[PDB]
Amino acid sequence: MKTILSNQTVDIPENVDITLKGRTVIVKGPRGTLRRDFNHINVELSLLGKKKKRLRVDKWWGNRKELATVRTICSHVQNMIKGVTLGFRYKMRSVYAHFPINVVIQENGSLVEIRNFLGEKYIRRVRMRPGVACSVSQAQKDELILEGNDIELVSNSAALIQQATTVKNKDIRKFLDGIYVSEKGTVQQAD
Amino acid sequence: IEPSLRQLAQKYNCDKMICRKCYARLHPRAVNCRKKKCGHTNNLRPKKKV
Amino acid sequence: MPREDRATWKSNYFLKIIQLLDDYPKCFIVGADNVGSKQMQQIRMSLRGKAVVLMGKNTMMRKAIRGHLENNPALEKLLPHIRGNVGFVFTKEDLTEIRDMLLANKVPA
Amino acid sequence: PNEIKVVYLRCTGGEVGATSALAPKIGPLGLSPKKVGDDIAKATGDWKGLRITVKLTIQNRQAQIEVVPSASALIIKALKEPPRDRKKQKNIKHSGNITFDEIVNIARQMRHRSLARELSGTIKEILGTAQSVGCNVD
RNA sequence: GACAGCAGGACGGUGGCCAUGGAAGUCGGAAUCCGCUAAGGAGUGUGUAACAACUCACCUGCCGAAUCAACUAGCCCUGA
Ligand SMILES: [Mg+2]
Ligand SMILES: [Mg+2]
Repeated sequence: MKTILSNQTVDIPENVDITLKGRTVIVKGPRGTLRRDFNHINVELSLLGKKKKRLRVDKWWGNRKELATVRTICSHVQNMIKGVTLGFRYKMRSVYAHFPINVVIQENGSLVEIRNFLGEKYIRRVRMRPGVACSVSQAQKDELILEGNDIELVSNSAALIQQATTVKNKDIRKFLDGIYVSEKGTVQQAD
Repeated sequence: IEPSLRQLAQKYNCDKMICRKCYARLHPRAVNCRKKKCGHTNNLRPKKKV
Repeated sequence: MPREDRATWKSNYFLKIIQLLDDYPKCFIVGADNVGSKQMQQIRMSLRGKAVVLMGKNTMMRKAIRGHLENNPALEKLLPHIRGNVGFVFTKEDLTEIRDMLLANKVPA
Repeated sequence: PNEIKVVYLRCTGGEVGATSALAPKIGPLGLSPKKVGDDIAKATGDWKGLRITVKLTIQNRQAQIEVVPSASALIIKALKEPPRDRKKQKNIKHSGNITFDEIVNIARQMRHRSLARELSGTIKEILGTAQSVGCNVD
């Protein structure tokens, strides 16, 4: 109905320091820096507060779809602030039947190489994203932990793993085999 | 076979709602097939157990 | 649920709170995390004799005693009031001995 | 020392322990026949039949089958003759009239557990509890 | 002070009753009252063959202003 100035309130904590040059948002923190490009969205961005770092995201007029849009900027800035403080950690227990699944990290944490996968001979070489590391975790049977900063890149990597492990031409209510995302969380605990 | 991991794998591949008209896998809470090929019907059915 | 119905729905709690309004000095602010087991009778039975313990929704009790006050004071049990599961044994007895008996006398005792 | 709490093993109509169960009393404990054959042999003769409490409350190198009941067993106790059936006799319906006082005489050894006052408590609770007795006292 | 979201519970007379194959509300049957209260359904179900945690119904906190249910007709889409 052509509303007016919907506004979302994004708190910023004390450790991170934000800086924007337009609709391009650049965030710095302890665990690296980060940036995104919100160019195609056409929403007023502004920050207020001497060292309190309140951010307001403001869209005027619009439609109902664009009032739906104005919250998505708030949620992505929230996820970037969670990432640049803590970083995201995905814990994946590999669920295997009578056949084991061997998982190695081939080069420098980037490449993941999956083997033996229901007795298939085909070695499955999967290339992860830039800016994310992967490690076989300790003290747990075949748990695989992906750690990174940008949650889109990390979860795209997890989706690439779980769609690399996909059973063809069978029942998928039986043959429940694959590498699935079991837990989403932070790098540094208790935060 | 680890029944908690069975709960996890059935959570990712079993408890979905299937539309009778577009035959697409959706979500356990969803009401409407998101596809254009049927046109957002409210005609669903649960996915069959073993 | 139609306001009062003269039945036991809405304005019977808003008959009991506002008709047990002229018998006391000292709402006591008892609050327990869970009472699902025999803890209900542990609240009432040990404190019987003077057995009260009556308060419904604190959302119901926002403007309740304000609009139906006519008692001037005891509205200084204001916004420190709403928050927390509070049961309100509003009493007429001697001093702190009531709170002393409750300082533990239902959950581990 | 070698003492243990209750297990409430009942739902039987005989005594002694639903069979000759005074032989398997030994097991994963160190108890002995002190109340399986004398106090239950009198307790059946005192409050005969009708599946009361009778729990195992072992105290010192010996059994203790001391009976501590409550309501619905003590209101199934509202009878004056048990002409036994031994099984299956048309599911014998002992819906019997009770006298004017189930209020101070059939409730006083039974109370301290209704969690109310006396007169508005146990008395009114047992009238709602009696689902086999109901023949309208009046 | 709804609406969904986070937090608390989800009893007792009473292992009430049909049974003694379990049933201590959880395959099945009749029924069904009352008390405590903030409210608990003589208990929607999860799951142990059964006992048990557990949830739902029902209830209370933080919350902040619109929310829910049917029905109708314009454009567009499916039907094609
Ligand atoms: Mg086939
Ligand atoms: Mg057309």
